[PDB]
Amino acid sequence: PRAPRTYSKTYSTPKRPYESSRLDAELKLAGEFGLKNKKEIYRISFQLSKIRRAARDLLTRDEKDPKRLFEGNALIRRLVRVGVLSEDKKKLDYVLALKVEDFLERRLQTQVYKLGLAKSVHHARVLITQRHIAVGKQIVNIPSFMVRLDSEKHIDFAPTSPFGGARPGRVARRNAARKAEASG
Amino acid sequence: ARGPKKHLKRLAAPHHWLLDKLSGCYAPRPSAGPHKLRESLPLIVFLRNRLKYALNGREVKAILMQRHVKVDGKVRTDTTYPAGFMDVITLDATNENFRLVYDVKGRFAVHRITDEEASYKLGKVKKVQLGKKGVPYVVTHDGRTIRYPDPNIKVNDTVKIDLASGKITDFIKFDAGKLVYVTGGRNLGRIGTIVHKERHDGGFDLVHIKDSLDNTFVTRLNNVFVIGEQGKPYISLPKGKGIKLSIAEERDRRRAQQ
Amino acid sequence: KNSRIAIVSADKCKPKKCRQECKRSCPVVKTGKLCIEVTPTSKIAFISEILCIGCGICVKKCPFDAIQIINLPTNLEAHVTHRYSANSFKLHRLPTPRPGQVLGLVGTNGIGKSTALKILAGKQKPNLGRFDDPPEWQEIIKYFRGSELQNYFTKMLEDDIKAIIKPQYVDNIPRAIKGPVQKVGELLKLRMEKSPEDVKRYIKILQLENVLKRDIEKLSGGELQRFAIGMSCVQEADVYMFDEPSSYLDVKQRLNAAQIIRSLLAPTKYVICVEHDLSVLDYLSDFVCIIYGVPSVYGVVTLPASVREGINIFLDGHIPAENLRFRTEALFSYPSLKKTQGDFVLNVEEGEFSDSEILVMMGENGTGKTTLIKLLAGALKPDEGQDIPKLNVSMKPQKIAPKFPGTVRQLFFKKIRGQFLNPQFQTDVVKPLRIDDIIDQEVQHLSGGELQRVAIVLALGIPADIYLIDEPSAYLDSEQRIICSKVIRRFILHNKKTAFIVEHDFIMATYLADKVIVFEGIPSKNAHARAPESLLTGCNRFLKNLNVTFRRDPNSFRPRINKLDSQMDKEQKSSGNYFFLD
Amino acid sequence: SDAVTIRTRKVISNPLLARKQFVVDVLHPNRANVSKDELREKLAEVYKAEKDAVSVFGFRTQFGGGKSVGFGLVYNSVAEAKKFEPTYRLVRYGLAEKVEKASRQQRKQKKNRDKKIFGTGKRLAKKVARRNAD
RNA sequence: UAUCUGGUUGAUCCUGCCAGUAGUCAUAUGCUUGUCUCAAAGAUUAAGCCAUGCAUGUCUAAGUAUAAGCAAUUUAUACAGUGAAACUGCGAAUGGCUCAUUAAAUCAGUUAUCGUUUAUUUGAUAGUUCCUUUACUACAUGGUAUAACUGUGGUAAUUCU
RNA sequence: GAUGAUUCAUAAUAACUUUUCGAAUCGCAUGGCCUUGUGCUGGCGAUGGUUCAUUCAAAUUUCUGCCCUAUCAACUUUCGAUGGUAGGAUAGUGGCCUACCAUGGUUUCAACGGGUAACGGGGAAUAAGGGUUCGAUUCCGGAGAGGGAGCCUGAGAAACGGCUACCACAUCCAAGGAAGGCAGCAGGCGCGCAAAUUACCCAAUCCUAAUUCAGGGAGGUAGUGACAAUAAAUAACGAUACAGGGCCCAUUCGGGUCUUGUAAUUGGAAUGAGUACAAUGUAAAUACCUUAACGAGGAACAAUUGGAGGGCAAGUCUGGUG
Ligand SMILES: Nc1ncnc2c1ncn2[C@@H]1O[C@H](COP(=O)(O)OP(=O)(O)O)[C@@H](O)[C@H]1O
Ligand code: SF4
Ligand code: SF4
Ligand SMILES: [Mg+2]
Ligand SMILES: [Mg+2]
Ligand SMILES: [Mg+2]
Ligand SMILES: [Mg+2]
Ligand SMILES: [Mg+2]
Ligand SMILES: [Mg+2]
Ligand SMILES: [Mg+2]
Ligand SMILES: [Mg+2]
Ligand SMILES: [Mg+2]
Ligand SMILES: [Mg+2]
Ligand SMILES: [Mg+2]
Ligand SMILES: [Mg+2]
Ligand SMILES: [Mg+2]
Ligand SMILES: [Mg+2]
Ligand SMILES: [Mg+2]
Ligand SMILES: [Mg+2]
Ligand SMILES: [Mg+2]
Ligand SMILES: [Mg+2]
Ligand SMILES: [Mg+2]
Ligand SMILES: [Mg+2]
Ligand SMILES: [Mg+2]
Repeated sequence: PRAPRTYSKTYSTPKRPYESSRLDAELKLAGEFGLKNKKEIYRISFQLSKIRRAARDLLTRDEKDPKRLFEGNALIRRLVRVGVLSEDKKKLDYVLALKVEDFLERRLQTQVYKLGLAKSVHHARVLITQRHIAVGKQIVNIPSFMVRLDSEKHIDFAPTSPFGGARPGRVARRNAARKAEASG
Repeated sequence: ARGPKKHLKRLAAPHHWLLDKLSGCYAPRPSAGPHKLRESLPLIVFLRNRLKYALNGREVKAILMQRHVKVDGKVRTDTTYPAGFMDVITLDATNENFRLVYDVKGRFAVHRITDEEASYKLGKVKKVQLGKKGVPYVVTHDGRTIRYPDPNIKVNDTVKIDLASGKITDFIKFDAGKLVYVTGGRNLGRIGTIVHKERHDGGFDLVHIKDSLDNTFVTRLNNVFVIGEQGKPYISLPKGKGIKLSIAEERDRRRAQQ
Repeated sequence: KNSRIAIVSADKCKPKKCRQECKRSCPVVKTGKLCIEVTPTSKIAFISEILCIGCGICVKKCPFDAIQIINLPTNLEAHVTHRYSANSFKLHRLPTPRPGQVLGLVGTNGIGKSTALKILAGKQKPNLGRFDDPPEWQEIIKYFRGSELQNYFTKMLEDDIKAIIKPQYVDNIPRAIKGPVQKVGELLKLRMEKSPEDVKRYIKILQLENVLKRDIEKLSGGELQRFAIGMSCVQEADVYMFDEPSSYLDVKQRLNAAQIIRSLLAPTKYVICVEHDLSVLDYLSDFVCIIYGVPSVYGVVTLPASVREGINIFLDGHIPAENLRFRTEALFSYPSLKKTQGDFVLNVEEGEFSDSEILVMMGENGTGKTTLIKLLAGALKPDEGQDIPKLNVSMKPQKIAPKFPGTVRQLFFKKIRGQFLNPQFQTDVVKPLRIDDIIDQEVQHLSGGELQRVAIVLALGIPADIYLIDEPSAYLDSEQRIICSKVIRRFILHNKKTAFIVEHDFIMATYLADKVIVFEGIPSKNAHARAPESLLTGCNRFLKNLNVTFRRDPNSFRPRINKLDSQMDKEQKSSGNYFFLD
Repeated sequence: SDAVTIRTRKVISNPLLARKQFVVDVLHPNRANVSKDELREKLAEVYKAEKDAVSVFGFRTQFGGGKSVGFGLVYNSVAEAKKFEPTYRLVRYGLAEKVEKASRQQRKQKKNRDKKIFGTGKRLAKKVARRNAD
């Protein structure tokens, strides 16, 4: 037989199912960021837990330690590159103080809304999903895309779409067909 | 059970071949030859996965049967012929000459050598004894038997082998101040001068070794291959020269050239 | 989803020592019912067939492995291949054609054996049980995914396969001609589709020599069948079907009929046939496929078997491959003295046609058996008088022909209602036969096989002076032959009448023979009849005249043909004793 | 056809197999794909060898369109191409003809059928052709 | 991601269990089911029983060819191209399946053969034999078979012969 | 000469042998030199062959490490149990076996027995730290081919897609006889709470063979598949009617800008699910990726599954039963 495919699970449900504070918190997050279920919030809190566990394992190590220097610089670099971690706060103690809204501001949905091509997070979601968006010269239809802060300058409409031009679309071409039918 | 095995699953193949874990259940099992199957490189993985001159094993066989590649001067139209340490590989179309030497990461390197250098190889003597009718011989690390050797050649020396004839050109002894190649173990690929060797009667003589940046290490005598005196080696060393930069210095060097 | 029943074996059930653990265990016994009746003095435990749910608890709770669960046939509502219509016959499986080889279909008539062949040929595209909206070929093939039939059906759409069926109805084919009228030969000539010389000459093998020149309509059923085979054999086709080839053929022809079909076989070619006679199937088929199910309701095709194992399963009635029991285990003076046409002289020879004691009258194919029976009925007179009009005949034609819009039960009124006494009279004889089913149906679209059975009952009705059943073997299954022979037998004791049965089979003949009119003579050229010879003598003469020997099976008394040159066959010619159980 | 701009990349000359092997990057805006035959014609005019010496395969089209990336081989002559290229690609290009074969099971059945016979089989055949009398 | 909560009493604080709560490359089952990628799958009970078909064969310039096989020549009246059968040679001891047995047994890491077998691969390596040694002879080359084949057959039947 | 160490490598002498091996083999190229005979001589291979070394292996072997049980405290030892000496057998070491001899060997630090719904390991799940439970199953090792035992061939088997017998099943038969082994791949019965197609192919991965070519249910490909795992549709936006703040006003219950949500109020835009030319994909297809043509909007293309006293999110309801 062939080598097994590795897979892993990307979220984790919380321990107490029904607690009113956490429910109202996650509904505020879902409404402000335009999310469809609690699995997205669980995905981000899982990713943040993994980052915090690695940083917790490095801060127990003393300073000048080669593992701590190497992997702390790499983790800090990946966080400042994706834009979750600010340029001044680069000291592996700010890494611990991160929270899920820092990750949620960097999704392509909220970035399309903040750049102003959208007018809503929900409009941004459907604009992404229906393929009118291109982060480089390449279409992305995944709302959780986590743009890398030199890609923020290049989020724009897709060339092979309306709103980036050169052919209108199904319902517009139908309505034009009816009006040209009535003219002749 | 019941006899010798003829297959070799992928994930059981040696890791330094760098065969990806998908794309097939099997790996090319090296046929019996001059080298042990773990410390060897079949010509299929050298021609396909390292030189990219073929896309299939079928194309490697198509290359081999027109007698293009020859290894240590002999033609060898075998797909899984074990090419090992210090073997020369000649590709007469493109007139190319490789020597199998390790890079410091522990893998076999694509070390292009010149046409004058392809005329020889080094061998580490594994035993000296007297054969029948009192004729002495040596056995090098790739199993070549050479009759009537010099009486000064004892074990763990390196002899320079001619590869048109099987004759011995010269030889490097084993003492302090000798340039060595580590072939085996954790430190596989490093080059350093020997400082001293530890007797240890009863098993596993150790030898202490320091590279050009004055980093010492120690190795069993089984994994050490003397390649000359300090300064000149008897072969051309690959890029890197067996230095073993740490990962910190390695990403610093990568951020220089990037 | 088949119904499961527990059977108890007479071997290794020993009630005196068993402590009746089967009975205590049973849930149905606990609810009150006597599902298992067993006492310590008893010979054998009894398990009720209809009061067993088949849980299998009894099987585990026996000191001995005396109990065993088997399946039973049932409607399945799954894996359906074809429905003709709403509340119509359902075909569940489909037999898989094998290349190079003969594949035989065995089952009761009306089970869908003919339905299978049409489906395989492409004539009747399956609907997968959707009569209302038949699926197209794209959907049929995707149903068949994972099977050899998918690749086989894909080829048929691409015209990679040519498949011909040999029709099971001999009677239909004379009606439809290439032209208004034609003799036998010119039909063959245009569709020879094979060089005569280079291939083996089927016409010499299929004994068609004289009948190349007769017009097709005059031919009897016996001759006609060998013509039907000839039309399929001349074709060049990838797959070959043969429906009921044995019918209207005598013992020598049947062996030759076995010989011709196998000669077609090639590595590319496929040959699949549905044959009812067990004995010919020994030399006909590599593999045997059993079909089963209630007739005209449903039918299920099973896994193939090799013939020796296949035939023995069919006689046993219990397929071991699929753990079911499908329950079919087989177990006065009138000296006419001439009749001619000028071409075929059936010179008769004197007979004392006996009193009230059934007689066979048995011939060969061209030997003109019907002429005698036409002459016992007054018709086809001798030229030079000496014609006795004494006898009154209830005959039944070989070529039974429907001319009327009749529902069966009304045809029961029209001729055969009679007095219809309950004991030992026409009511009693009907009960074994399944004629109670067919009363509703129209005779015109009553099946050919069933039409034979209705004619058999129809003819027996009027006592007259002498009913003469002509050729009652055709279009009946194996089991139906056993029933029909006994039903003739029981009736014909009760009437003090006689019958001249015109069989082309042998095994029914031997069961229904007290004296034997033999028909030595060249077939299809001037014959000579003989006297009504006694049973042991009369089979043996005919058996001498063909060089065929029959052996009596030790276990089951089934009559099996011998090899043409073999130790038993040589022994029985030397001993003179061509037959047994005389 | 809108400006397919075929760019060969990672080119390396392989004289062992008498060819050049390269990754082909084709930008085809406003168009679904580019067909392999038109690719072969354009590459044949780029490397100037022939059409029947060039081979393409690979060719996953990028998500969102506008690009597909494949693998190409131009050969040294059509003789060398017909001696090193696989037959499925030669019959794909129309250079060889698909030999019609029996299916894999039918070949296996025939091989097992011939395993049961010792020798040519003529004596067994003439024995059954004799015993057709008996 | 170092968290608990409900239930003994008229109320209280405890012991203490029950109950909840979260997960499961843990199975099964119910209801429901649009898309993309990826994927386990007759282990548990029965290492219970098996209809059918397939899964082990193999040819090079280079062991043997008079197929009464197929081809076209023009080297070649001994053969010489392609190529069935058959003999010879290798292979069938690898692979795949399963987990019954097995508790210092297997196994794992670590040793040993100065206590042994090893087809193959790779490298080395064999002037000595005219066995009575002036011929008793063939060494510019010695003897039998036997298969396939051809023909005659047996058995109900077998990869029988 | 070597090794930590040898009666080691190797050499010599005297014999032995029932006498091992020491080329009667094949393909291409066809030269060189002559007193010119079909003279002498000569290239690159292929196959074989003795011995040594090497490689692929094997067989034994050292040290340490295994779940529960004392309602298992003594176990082994005429029939090897522990050791000694000789032999035999083995590829070789050894109670491996035999002959003779001695009386040993293990054990509360748990021997020996029993049980295991026990193949071992890499590993898996869940864990703050420590742990607990599992590992039939993608790799490594072992064992087995219905149960036992015996053997042939071969370098290698105590081989089962080899043979021989017995025991248990079981097929054909002309009753004389013959043939069996799915814990391979499909498939069937049985069992059960429990698990898929009697499909396509050597294109890839590799293996075998005289061998680039043939073969491979190994392996790949599609089918079935809510076992787990990843991403992620089921709508987005206006214009107008309805429930809101200071203020421009300093024009008392007047427009309400600047928003927030309801609407038996209306508008266009947007897109895939799906269908389908085509090309790509592939051994050939299917599908994905791409893409003409079609494909939306409220009875359409309509999300379920469990709940609403507490634990534990969510009823100050309305009928029914009693
Ligand atoms: N063409 C048909 N249309 C409708 N019903 C049919 C048709 N043919 C047969 N049947 C019914 O279904 C059954 C199919 O079996 P049939 O075709 O007669 O094969 P068999 O010869 O095995 O009975 C018949 O018994 C008959 O009652
Ligand atoms: S198996 Fe049946 S017959 Fe035998 S002891 Fe049990 S109940 Fe009685
Ligand atoms: S199968 Fe069940 S119901 Fe039937 S006899 Fe046995 S125990 Fe009774
Ligand atoms: Mg190999
Ligand atoms: Mg019919
Ligand atoms: Mg109390
Ligand atoms: Mg109380
Ligand atoms: Mg609990
Ligand atoms: Mg194995
Ligand atoms: Mg060698
Ligand atoms: Mg001894
Ligand atoms: Mg001893
Ligand atoms: Mg077990
Ligand atoms: Mg188990
Ligand atoms: Mg294993
Ligand atoms: Mg074994
Ligand atoms: Mg079994
Ligand atoms: Mg065995
Ligand atoms: Mg088997
Ligand atoms: Mg199976
Ligand atoms: Mg609900
Ligand atoms: Mg409720
Ligand atoms: Mg309610
Ligand atoms: Mg509450």
